[PDB]
Amino acid sequence: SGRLWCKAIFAGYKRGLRNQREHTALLKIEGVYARDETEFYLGKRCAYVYKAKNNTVTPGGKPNKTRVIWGKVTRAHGNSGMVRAKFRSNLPAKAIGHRIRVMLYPSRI
Amino acid sequence: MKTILSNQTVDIPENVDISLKGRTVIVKGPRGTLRRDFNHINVELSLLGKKKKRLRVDKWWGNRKELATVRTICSHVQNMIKGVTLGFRYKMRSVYAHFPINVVIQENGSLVEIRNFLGEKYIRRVRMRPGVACSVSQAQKDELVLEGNDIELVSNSAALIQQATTVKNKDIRKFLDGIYVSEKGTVQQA
Amino acid sequence: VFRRFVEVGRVAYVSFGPHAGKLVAIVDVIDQNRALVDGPCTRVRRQAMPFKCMQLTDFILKFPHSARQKYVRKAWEKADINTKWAATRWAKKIEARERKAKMTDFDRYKVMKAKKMRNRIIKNEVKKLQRAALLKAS
Amino acid sequence: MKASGTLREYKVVGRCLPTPKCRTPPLYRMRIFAPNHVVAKSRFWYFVSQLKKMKKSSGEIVYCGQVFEKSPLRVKNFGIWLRYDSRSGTHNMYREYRDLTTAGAVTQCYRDMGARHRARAHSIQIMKVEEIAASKCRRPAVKQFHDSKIKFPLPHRVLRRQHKPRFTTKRPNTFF
Amino acid sequence: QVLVLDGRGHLLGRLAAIVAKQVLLGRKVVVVRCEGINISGNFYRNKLKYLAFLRKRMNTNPSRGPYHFRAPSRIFWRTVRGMLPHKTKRGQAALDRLKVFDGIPPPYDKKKRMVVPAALKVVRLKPTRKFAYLGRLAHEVGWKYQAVTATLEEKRKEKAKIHYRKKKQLMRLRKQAEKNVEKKISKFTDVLKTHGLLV
Amino acid sequence: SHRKFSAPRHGSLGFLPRKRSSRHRGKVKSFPKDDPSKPVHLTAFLGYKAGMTHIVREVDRPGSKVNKKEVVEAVTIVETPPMVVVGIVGYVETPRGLRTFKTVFAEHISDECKRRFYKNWHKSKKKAFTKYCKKWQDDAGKRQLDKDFSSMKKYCQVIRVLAHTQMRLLPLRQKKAHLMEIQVNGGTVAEKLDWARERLEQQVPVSQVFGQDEMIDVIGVTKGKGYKGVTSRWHTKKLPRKTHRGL
RNA sequence: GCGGUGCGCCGCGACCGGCUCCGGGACGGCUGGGAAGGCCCCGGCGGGGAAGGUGGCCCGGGGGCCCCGGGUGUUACAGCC
RNA sequence: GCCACUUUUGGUAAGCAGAACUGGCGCUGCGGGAUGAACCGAACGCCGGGUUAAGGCGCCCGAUGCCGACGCUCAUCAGACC
RNA sequence: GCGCCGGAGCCUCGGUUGGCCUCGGAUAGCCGGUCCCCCGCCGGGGUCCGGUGCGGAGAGCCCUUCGUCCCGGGAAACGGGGCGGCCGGAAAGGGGGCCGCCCUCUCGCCCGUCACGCACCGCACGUUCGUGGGGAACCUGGCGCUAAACCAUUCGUAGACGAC
Ligand SMILES: [Mg+2]
Ligand SMILES: [Mg+2]
Ligand SMILES: [Mg+2]
Ligand SMILES: [Mg+2]
Ligand SMILES: [Mg+2]
Ligand SMILES: [Mg+2]
Ligand SMILES: [Mg+2]
Ligand SMILES: [Mg+2]
Ligand SMILES: [Mg+2]
Ligand SMILES: [Mg+2]
Ligand SMILES: [Mg+2]
Ligand SMILES: [Mg+2]
Repeated sequence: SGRLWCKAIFAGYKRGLRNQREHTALLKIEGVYARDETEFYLGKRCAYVYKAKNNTVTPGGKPNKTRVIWGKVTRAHGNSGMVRAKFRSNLPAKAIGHRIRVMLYPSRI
Repeated sequence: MKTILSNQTVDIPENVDISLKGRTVIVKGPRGTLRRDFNHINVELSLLGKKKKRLRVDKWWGNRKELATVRTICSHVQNMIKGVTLGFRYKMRSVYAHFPINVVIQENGSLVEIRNFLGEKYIRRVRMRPGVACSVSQAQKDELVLEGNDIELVSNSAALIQQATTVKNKDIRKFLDGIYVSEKGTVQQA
Repeated sequence: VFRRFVEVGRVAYVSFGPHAGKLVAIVDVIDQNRALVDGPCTRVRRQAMPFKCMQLTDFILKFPHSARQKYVRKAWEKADINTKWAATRWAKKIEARERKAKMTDFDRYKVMKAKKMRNRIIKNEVKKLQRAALLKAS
Repeated sequence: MKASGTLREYKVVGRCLPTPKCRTPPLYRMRIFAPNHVVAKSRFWYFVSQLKKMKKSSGEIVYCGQVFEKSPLRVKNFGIWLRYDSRSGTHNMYREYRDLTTAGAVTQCYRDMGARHRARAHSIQIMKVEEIAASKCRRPAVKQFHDSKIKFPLPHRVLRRQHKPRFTTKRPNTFF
Repeated sequence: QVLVLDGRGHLLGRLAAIVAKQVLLGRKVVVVRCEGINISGNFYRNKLKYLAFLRKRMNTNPSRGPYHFRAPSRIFWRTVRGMLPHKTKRGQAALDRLKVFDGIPPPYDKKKRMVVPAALKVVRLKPTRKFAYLGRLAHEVGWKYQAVTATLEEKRKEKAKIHYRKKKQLMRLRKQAEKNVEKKISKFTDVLKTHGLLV
Repeated sequence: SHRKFSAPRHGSLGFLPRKRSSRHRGKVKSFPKDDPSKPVHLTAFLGYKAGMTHIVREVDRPGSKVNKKEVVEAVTIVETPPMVVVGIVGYVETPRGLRTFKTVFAEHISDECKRRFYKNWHKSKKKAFTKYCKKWQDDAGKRQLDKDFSSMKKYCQVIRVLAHTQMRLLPLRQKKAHLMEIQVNGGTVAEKLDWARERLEQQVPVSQVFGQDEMIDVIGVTKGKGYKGVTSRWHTKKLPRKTHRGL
């Protein structure tokens, strides 16, 4: 009856300075800011959730307007606990600075 | 290098009372109460001895440009003690060749009107900054006694009238006129 | 003014580094920013330590500036530091921090169910004190 | 040589190859300072080419080993004689340091020579490092640690660990 | 959901660097009391840099020129805009997320202000160096409202002092309540002390 | 190369958007700074320009070559009927400036002042302030009005009163009067609002505002002269006769 | 039931292999057959040495026997080499 | 034809003119040098994963949000990368 | 034919997934109490007692959501929920506090006794702020309002034309 996903912000794509590579998202996960702490989140299921105009299906429920783009959390990125991720479809750049959920359920505990 | 410790003590006489509110100092004695805020100077101020005999200022880990501030605090504090126990008296004399300088004191020490300097009609009104008193003395012809507690106010009010009586656009090596500081000293001799 | 002084024989809690969370006894001073140190009754081997990882505390045990680890252990266990440290308020809040870090899920639930009523009783005691202060004010 | 990391002390010996002129050459020994033995043997051939008529080819190394610090748990004073090249002309120096290890004092020597004089490690060549008793010390910044009753606080504890609470509500305390 | 930062004691660009990245990450940041921002270096160098910024001006029509904003809040807004990529939609969305005020207005006087120790002058300057107040520089260079903001800040400091006294006497009542009721909350207290919330 | 002979610049850049002004009557950009020692006084008035006339007077200035001689001097006559006060406006000082707090009008407002709220007085059915003027003759209404006069006493710093001309006394064609905020400089906010509301809805003549032999400042739009060239507007030098594309 | 081929769309898991980035245990070699350090001076027996000089003694002052400053000198009620 | 390390001629000198060796540009993208024919790295079929070079890691802008080490430095014209 | 107060749905824009209701400020110094001492219209200082790697801690605080059913203990009784009057707000105004009221409760909280609630058969956008912002007509009542602007004409303080 509460939240079952960690909060993350789509900081950008995996990018050089004059080149960006849209196949890999960069996720800043709230609370973890160091590579010793990012190890819990490797291989987690992450998801970008958004609404739309016309209805789509929903598995185990009624058709509604919310939609997703699923993905995994591949490996860490830099010393500040920033992490990489790969999604099934590459993210639209609408999502720069929007709340990507990072689930718990591919669990290793 | 950085010197690991530099300290000096200042002996505090029996009639005067210094105390500390952090880094600022306050001094109470016979003539009045005089405070000063040292919060720009980053030292340690211990008040040691019971019957309050010594003010020990010490600075840890200083370069020489900030170890220079160690005994300048001692100089300001013992100048403060001198100004509270004994007070300060700057007797500055009027010097003129032809036209006499007419000094008239208004609002009991607080304003000085200087007239007839080099013959000109412009009256010079100089205000003493608050806490010092100017007075035309007796037993001397043309003298101005500035009495106060703190030397910054006394000597600054003296320097205001010495910068007021100035000869401009002429040869200052021939025109030796104006009021100049003559005898720095003390109201009550020890 | 200051009250904790780096000198020969002060113990110091260590903030971080390899020996994070232990006491050491400062033996001698090498530089402006480094010191020969030894915690012999806590397994900190004789070594140098920078000053900016060690938080000097208010326990001074007396031994000379060149003394060996034998005599540092003698002075340590004669002053009996390891009980004074466990008895002081510093390590009590260190150990309380470590307890709520160690806190599991089930006892986090138990602490929630406890502190809910432990605040409810306080809150109505506070408001009955407030109405008592009002009736004494009028 | 670049002074990468802490330097190590290498006792290194060498000699010319045996020739039909003389059956055996004399053996030559240096205390040198280098990050590892490869650059150590390079600096050995540098100084022995600078002193004797010996080179990489006409000579050979005999034993390049490390000297460990013979008492590394006792703080010691080190006098270090130097010879470095400025922008205009070279200069001899005597600098004093205070350290646990000889190699640590020579590392600190390279560090503050590069700090104060912008002298780089290829320009700085060592010549004599010795452990000096506390009365023979000439330098004031080292001599003012020579007190059995040494005592000083840590006055302005600037805040390490800034970005762990980044947005907090407390102003940090710098008095401890 | 909104950071409220205080501005007193913070360095100008060293605060703007955290604020710029934090706003690009989607936060809503309100940096309040921006006449208390410090700038390192002494006051005369800092106002010479700002007067140089005033002299830099479009020659043929200064109406199109660099709009030198004289208010302290808008000096800080211009330096955050200098750190943000404001020519594009994500930088302009960032500048829409940022709100910056002079003094502490009534939407945010009743809230608690954050501080950034990584930008704070008591941390990132040596104590013997000179610094410069942005409010006094802005008044010095053509901002007109130092006096009215100072009187309004004196008023809110008085009203917050009244609030703080009442909060103190409430928490005194709280601790007297705890000492009156500890005999019958002792079984609830010690289970918190064994889990390290209360020693 | 440089300019051959240096000459000063034609015109002034201080008055630079030389446009038709947006407002017909000139407005006061700054009143005199009030000090609480003075009695309360209006710091402006509003009158209309009539014409030009000589005077003859004996000048008593010592040291001139016209001392106790007798000049003539050109004068201007501004016909200046007593203005009718209609409402008071309060202002609070803000870090963004000085914003208006609470405007409060009078009960009875003259029709020549009512005309100002209408771009067409003919076709309108003249309904202005009719729901507002009922706030004076009921008890809940004047309790609301004493409430916001009490609020203006507490929170305002400068207080300026609306006053309009009394156009039915002038020989002009128009009837629509001119309204103006005049700042009441004088005592405190309390004494200022007391004076303002007790002289609300009634008149005030010239002599209560200005005194004789007093330097004043005159504000207004100039006499419009149309779209005009650089010679008649900026007074640049006419190029010589031989010029091909006009001189 | 067996074998092949596929699922209308959206998904998940399992093990195996390849390629990688780490993490965690544990064992051994060499060296000055590591250097120092640990425990059995207040490791054992005699011998010395000085100081960043402990006791003690003296001088001084802050006190109420403690602390501080200076001097003397060689283990004393600390130690070091 | 042009440029560049070093050698070198004329000229005070030149983003000047003239040679030698070798590499480049021209014919050549790509990362870096903000910008850029020639500099540093590196030469290219279309892609996924890992890793680097040169250069970097407050923010623009990926990466120091290390509890980085030792010093020097106050500029009313600071300094900041072939 | 419009505005406020008092229903079920439809189109569209989307972001979100507990709140933190506040001293001032120093940083070689702070925070909290007591007041026994002294002044000012409760505040401020002195003495004293506590803490000071801050625990009267943003490393923090508050709330904590499976629901109902019986019965028992601890807590509550002065409390919970729901109508009139008093104040508290102006920098960009507070959905706060207080006196009763007819109502009704031992239900709310913490430990236990008792079972029941599609146990939807391992599987994703679940769980909120949401009576969300904006747009249409279906709607039923009540207390209220029936205006200006622009053209055209005129003026000529204005004017290339507009504009004024
Ligand atoms: Mg002359
Ligand atoms: Mg000229
Ligand atoms: Mg012609
Ligand atoms: Mg050429
Ligand atoms: Mg080719
Ligand atoms: Mg190429
Ligand atoms: Mg460049
Ligand atoms: Mg290359
Ligand atoms: Mg090369
Ligand atoms: Mg690749
Ligand atoms: Mg860059
Ligand atoms: Mg949702």
